[PDB]
Amino acid sequence: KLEYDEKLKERFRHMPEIKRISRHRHVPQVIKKAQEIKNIELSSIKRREANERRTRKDMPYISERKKQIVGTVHKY
Amino acid sequence: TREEFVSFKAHYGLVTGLCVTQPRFHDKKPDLKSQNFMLSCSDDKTVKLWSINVDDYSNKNNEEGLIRTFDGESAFQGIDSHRENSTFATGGAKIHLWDVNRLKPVSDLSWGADNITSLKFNQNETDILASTGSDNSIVLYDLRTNSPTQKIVQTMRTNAICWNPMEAFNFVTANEDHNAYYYDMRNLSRSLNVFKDHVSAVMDVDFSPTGDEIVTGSYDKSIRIYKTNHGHSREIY
Amino acid sequence: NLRNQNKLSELLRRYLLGLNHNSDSESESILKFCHQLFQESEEKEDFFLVNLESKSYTINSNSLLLNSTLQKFALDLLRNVITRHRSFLTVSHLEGFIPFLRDSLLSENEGVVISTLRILITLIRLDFSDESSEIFKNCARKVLNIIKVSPSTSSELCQMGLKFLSAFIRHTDSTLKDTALSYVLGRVLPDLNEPSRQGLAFNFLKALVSKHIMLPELYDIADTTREIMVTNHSKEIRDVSRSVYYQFLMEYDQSKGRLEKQFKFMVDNLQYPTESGRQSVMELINLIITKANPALLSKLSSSFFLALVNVSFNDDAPRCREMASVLISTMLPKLENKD
Amino acid sequence: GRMHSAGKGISSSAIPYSRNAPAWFKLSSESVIEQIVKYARKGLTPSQIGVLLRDAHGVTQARVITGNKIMRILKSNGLAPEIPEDLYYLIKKAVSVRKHLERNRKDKDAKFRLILIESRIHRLARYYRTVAVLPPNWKYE
Amino acid sequence: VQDLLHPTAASEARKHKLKTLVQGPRSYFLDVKCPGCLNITTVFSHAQTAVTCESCSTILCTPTGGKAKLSEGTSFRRK
Amino acid sequence: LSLTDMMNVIDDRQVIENANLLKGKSSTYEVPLPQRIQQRHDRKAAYEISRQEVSKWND
Amino acid sequence: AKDMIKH
Amino acid sequence: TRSSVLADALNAINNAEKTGKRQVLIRPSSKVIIKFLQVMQKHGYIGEFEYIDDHRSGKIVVQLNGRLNKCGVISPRFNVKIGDIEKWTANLLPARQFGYVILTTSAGIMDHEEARRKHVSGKILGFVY
Amino acid sequence: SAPQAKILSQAPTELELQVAQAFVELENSSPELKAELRPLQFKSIREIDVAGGKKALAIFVPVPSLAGFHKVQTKLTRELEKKFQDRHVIFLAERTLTAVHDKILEDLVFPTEIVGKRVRYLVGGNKIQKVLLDSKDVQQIDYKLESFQAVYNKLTGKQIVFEIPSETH
Ligand SMILES: [Zn+2]
Repeated sequence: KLEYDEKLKERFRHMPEIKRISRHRHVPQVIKKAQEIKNIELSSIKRREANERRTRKDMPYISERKKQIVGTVHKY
Repeated sequence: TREEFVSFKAHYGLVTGLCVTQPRFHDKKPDLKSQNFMLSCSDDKTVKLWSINVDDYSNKNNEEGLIRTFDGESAFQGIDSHRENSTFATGGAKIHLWDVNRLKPVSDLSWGADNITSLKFNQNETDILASTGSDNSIVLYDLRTNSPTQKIVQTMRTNAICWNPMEAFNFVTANEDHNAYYYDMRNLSRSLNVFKDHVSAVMDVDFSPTGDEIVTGSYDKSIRIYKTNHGHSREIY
Repeated sequence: NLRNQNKLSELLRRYLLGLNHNSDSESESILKFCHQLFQESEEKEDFFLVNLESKSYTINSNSLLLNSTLQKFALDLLRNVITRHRSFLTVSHLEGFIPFLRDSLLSENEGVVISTLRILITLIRLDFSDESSEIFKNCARKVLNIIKVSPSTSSELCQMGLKFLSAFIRHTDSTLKDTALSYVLGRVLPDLNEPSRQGLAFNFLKALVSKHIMLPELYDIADTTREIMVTNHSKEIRDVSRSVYYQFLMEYDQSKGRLEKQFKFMVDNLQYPTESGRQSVMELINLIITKANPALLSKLSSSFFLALVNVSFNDDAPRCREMASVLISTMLPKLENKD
Repeated sequence: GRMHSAGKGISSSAIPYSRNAPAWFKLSSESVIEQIVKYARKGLTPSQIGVLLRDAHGVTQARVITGNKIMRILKSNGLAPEIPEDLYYLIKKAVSVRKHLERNRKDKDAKFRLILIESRIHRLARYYRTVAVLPPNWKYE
Repeated sequence: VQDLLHPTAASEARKHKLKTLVQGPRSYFLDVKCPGCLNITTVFSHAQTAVTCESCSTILCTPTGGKAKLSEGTSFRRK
Repeated sequence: LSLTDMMNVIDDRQVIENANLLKGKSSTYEVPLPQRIQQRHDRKAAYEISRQEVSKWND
Repeated sequence: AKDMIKH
Repeated sequence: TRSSVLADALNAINNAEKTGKRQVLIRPSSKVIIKFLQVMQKHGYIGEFEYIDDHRSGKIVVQLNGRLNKCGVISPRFNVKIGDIEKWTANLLPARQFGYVILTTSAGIMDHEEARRKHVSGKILGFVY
Repeated sequence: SAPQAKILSQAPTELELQVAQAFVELENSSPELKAELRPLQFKSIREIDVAGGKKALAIFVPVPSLAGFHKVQTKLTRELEKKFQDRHVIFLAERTLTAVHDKILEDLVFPTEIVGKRVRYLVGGNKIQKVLLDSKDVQQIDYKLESFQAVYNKLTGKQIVFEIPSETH
């Protein structure tokens, strides 16, 4: 039964109703308010960068994975 | 049982590192069945190796307490023990290699004058060591070569490193930019994966012995669990 | 703390220096003293009582530090007396200390072991009984175990073992297995790339060539050291390296194609950019000129001579120009008529 | 941060970290000294000399290029003001507004600005009299 | 998030001059070649005076609110 | 006057082969690099080996 | 190599 | 009314700690602030701290590990006798053994316990706990 | 001109004589640099080791003539390291202790300049002193940073770490 349910939940994970319940957690108030603020910052930063690419000829695209790296000693 | 085998006032200062080891003294085989040893380093510039009595087996029927002490010229900040053998490496102002049967550091490893904040041995390719700096850097070492190998500088400091038990060549880094980064040892230019849920600095990270999950402790008063193949936590504690 | 230990080490070192000039050191009582130092080293009640202390005492242990410190002093004193006064360096006087030497060899701290190696190197010539002779064989085994655990040969303890290992082969009849030497030479080769701290190992390398023991790595030694001659800057390293490589050449067998390549190097190295590097080659060239077979000289007369005048004609360093002119001067009289 | 006003502006110059002359500068220090004296002889204030010396001749700063400030360079060559440049301009601004105030007797706004300027002269006048740059007997108007 | 000790090079360039980890100037010095005589003059980027060729007495730049506008026909290089 | 010009003036072809050590590729050792540069190349050479060793785990 | 020198 | 640089630095550290910031930038610097931070670092109330030279007063950046409850400078810098130290501690601090009073004495700036150990006294600089 | 004329010291050392001979040789070969080289004269030479085993030639100079050297210094350094390879040649003036020390540092770093200075305070109490250099001649200085640390230690008796930001080393 428990193994059956585990496979069952995985199959219907992309569902709306199953998502709403499955991702729902009660975080402390301080951790939340960080997230709403952290979300509003992230949305705007995208919007400014999106507005840049309209008029900037040479803005490369940098993947999120390659963002944190400043450099490596032995290049390859 | 949620009780203490023993309690020691090990150091005058703060305990800045700790690891549990199975020493291999050259002329003596420790009774690991009846004793377990733990190794602690502190900012009092000392490393003290301990012995504890345990009741795991009843094939016998003491000497519990401090066993040996290594003196250091500088403050220590991180310690970890080679799995296959007894040798262990301590990280302070310089990252040192020690041997349980030698009071002075057996060999010196160091990229440069920058100090080392934390370190962690590999769990499968036991000869490879990773370390973290105060210059926002990650170094990689190879004991078979007895030298550093690669250095990478990040936008912010990294506090802990853990090696994937199932994939010898992977490690995750707890970072101070609210993130944990999953790296490939052979190509550090690009990170395999990035975990982004946390809202304060991440302080430690660990791999499930199954290799399929990582937990990250944060300064935000929370514990998060991630899957190795997805970029967000499946739980918050 | 460690700093005070260094300070205590300095003070203890000075006392030894004074003991050397002390007339007592010539007396036999000092051995009895050193032997003395050697053996010297090896609830319901509380429910009523009122306790008002808030700080716990930290577990600590320094008694081991005392014993090692006293042992280091005793060994350090013992070596000084025997070196300075020969008569105390006799079998009879030092029998009582052999069991202590074996203990110290297994002693944890390497500083005391280093002293144990130093004193042992003194006694390798000295005859000993059956039970007092095994220590030399056993110590030979241990130093290999020292080279084992050590990640790098460039450690104070490691060099002293090679020094003992060299002296072991040079003097004692029994000799180690070739496989062990091969590994030791293998470990020496990479660390040899930093000759500045490898000074002792060269003597051990000098020991093998002195006994002409055949190893595969020794050929690889010869090539690396020859580079060290013209590249390393310390004169002391260049001097010792010159002896072993020159010693390696005039004894060990080599194929004729190999011979030309080394002599090909030296003539080429006479054009080395650094003046000292050119200078260091000159002594080697001069050694061949000073002492070599006339037939060997005859094959090489034309080659060396003009490389010499060439530098003598053009050289940024006058001294190398002067030396090259000199070496020609001592060359031509020895040359054959045809040459 | 402004006194006599509520403004909090932070517009200012940023002296570069390096205190050595720029590499690209290739003019003798002595030749510079002859230049400051010429402008001062012509009647330019020390502030004005620096602007010209910076704008059109590549003298980044007097002290870095020559090792010495414009004031002491001038003072060495016999050129120095009667009264410090800072106090000098403040006096004129007090003089000018008075002249206008003489003609327009209803300009109550100007009357106030004179009090602020007048108060500012005293505070600066106090300082120079304290350091003995100005003689103690000196008094404003 | 930013590491105040080791800020990224791009991030500093975005900040105000006085708000950088170590304050510095953002101006620079130019070589402007006089059209009339072809002689070169050093002109501060933010010059406050109408710099003129000494040999030509020809206007090279004109003061503005910020950067000095270089007169037309005047070829220049950064020095 | 390079060394080659001198062995050219001989114009004998029997003394030249006697000067066997003098013909061939230059074997003078290059000047050693500064230490920090040398170790950096050692570190790179060390990094490559570590990659090759852990690649065995890839399968 | 560790084994050879051991013997 | 402006405040002393030491006071401003200590207020900045307090606020940065309580807000949850992991590193605080202090300007201007001084020898006194450096000695104060050295004492705090020895007792573990902060982590590393780094000093940037700007050809001005200079700047400092302090990493915070969260173990700092509060710091403060005490004025007027009244003198204290050695035997008096205990009394002052019991007044300025929460409990008998919690916290360290910092004193400027003939041998430099140091916490009160080291002042007892060396038998030296002087004026008081401030308190940490 | 004789080498002794170049040498201000009354009793010239052999190394002083050799470097002065190199000077006068560059003078003779120099068609117009001679005009600048003749007034230039150095007080002394010292030869100091570096960790890597290489060596440094610290030329002690008078300050007003240190300026003149700086005007021509780069070419002199180049031909001198030609005449004396295996040497890092550096011109230092002979001359509060903080002032003179940072002037010595400025002399050492020349032709490059110091971007900044940092001092790190570890937890144990140690202090790591570091000097940030610009990347104008990053390759040349990177070939000599160890020598700069060795020289500054030898003269001023301080341990310093030369680092070049904008590059990972
Ligand atoms: Zn013109």
